[PDB]
Amino acid sequence: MKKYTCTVCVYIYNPEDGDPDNGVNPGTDFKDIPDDWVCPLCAVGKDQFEEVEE
Ligand SMILES: [Fe+3]
Repeated sequence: MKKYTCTVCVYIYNPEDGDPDNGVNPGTDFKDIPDDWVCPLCAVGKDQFEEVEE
């Protein structure tokens, strides 16, 4: 699983942490996050994220 970075703020989604306060368990792939999830810092949608290539 890849990290996905917000394109408009510094937030980085890390699958290992998930986003449990917003319902996303640890170990959740970015593609499986619910469609209405948003960036916890700037509130934009998943369509504004990019894969962090390795
Ligand atoms: Fe953001």
